[PDB]
Amino acid sequence: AVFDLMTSPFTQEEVLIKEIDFLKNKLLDLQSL
Amino acid sequence: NQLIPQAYISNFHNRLTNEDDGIPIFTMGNAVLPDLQDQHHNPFNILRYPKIRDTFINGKVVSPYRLSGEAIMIPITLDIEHMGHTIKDQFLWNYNDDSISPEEFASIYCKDLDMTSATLQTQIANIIKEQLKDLENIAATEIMSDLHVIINLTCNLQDRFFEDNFQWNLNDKSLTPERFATSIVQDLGLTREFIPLISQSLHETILKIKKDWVDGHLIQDHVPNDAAFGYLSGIRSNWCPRVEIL
Amino acid sequence: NVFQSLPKETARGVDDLTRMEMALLSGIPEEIKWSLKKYLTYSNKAPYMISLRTLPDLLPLFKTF
Amino acid sequence: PLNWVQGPAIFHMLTSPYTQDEIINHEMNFLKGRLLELQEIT
Repeated sequence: AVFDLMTSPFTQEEVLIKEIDFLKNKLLDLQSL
Repeated sequence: NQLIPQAYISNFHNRLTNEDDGIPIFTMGNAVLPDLQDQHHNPFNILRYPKIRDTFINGKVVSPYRLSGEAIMIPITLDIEHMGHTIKDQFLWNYNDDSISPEEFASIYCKDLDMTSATLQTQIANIIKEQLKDLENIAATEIMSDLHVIINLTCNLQDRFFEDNFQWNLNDKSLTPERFATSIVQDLGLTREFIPLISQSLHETILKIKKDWVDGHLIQDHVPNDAAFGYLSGIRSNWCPRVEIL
Repeated sequence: NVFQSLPKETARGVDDLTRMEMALLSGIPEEIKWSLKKYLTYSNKAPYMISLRTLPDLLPLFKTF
Repeated sequence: PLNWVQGPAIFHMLTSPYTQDEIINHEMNFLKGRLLELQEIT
């Protein structure tokens, strides 16, 4: 649970959207097993 | 705590327009600085110096600006009047180098002036693109045959006009004119601002003797004037430099 | 009065992505050790951040190892 | 183009074992602990 400050070509919500796309797959991967 | 940050002070445009610091850019104990005196590790002792709390009170906070086989040195003059105050300086330009655009330099230059007017950046670079294109093949000469000319040189810096006379051979490239500019300032005891200005006013003098060799092709290598001691045996030098306060 | 308008996003130095990038770029092997440990942590936890499509000049920095 | 954005929450656990089965229970609570705080932003 460590955050960071960094530069990105994406804004904050698209990183949160990319966090939505990454965590939901990991949620489906871990709950299935 | 109790620590000064490493950045966020750029009180330079106020010293550009301070009218006591001898800056020719803009017009409109007993030490001054403790660079030889300790302060016993209390930072309040640096506020006793008048040119330092001037930078703490009148200072600002900046954001940091973020960004070939033989160099062709072309001295570029920049003379632009801009709302009462002017812009007057001189700088060489590596014509063979194109790593920085003149518009990129002019946006760099008007940031330290704290102008950033975005039409100075056009007008500075348009003069630079003028003077590079006017001199693009006049500083790339190949002079041989021992021209050995005499050179009178003048340098203008805030009514402190420097003047010298010497015989220059623009056939051997052993002596850099910047190195020749440094040997005068080392021996005369002048400030560091005469290191660029003597060299920048000599490259323009060089490309003028280069000019008469390539434009009109006047050789005129006929007795560079001496005092009968060295090259031409008359009876068996010319002058010595000086900084004249007019 | 000039020490209150400090930008808060750059009052800590440089950011961590450049701090890892300059670490491999320097010859400091423990900073190379630290940044490679951070790069493998960020590879397992957030591959969208250090994707080669996002960062094109990341591929030769790993090829020299 | 610069965008000073906050980095993602990386699950860095204090005690560091080497077998995987002692990580998944804290990581599943991390996925519950991170996606539920991320769902309310939407």
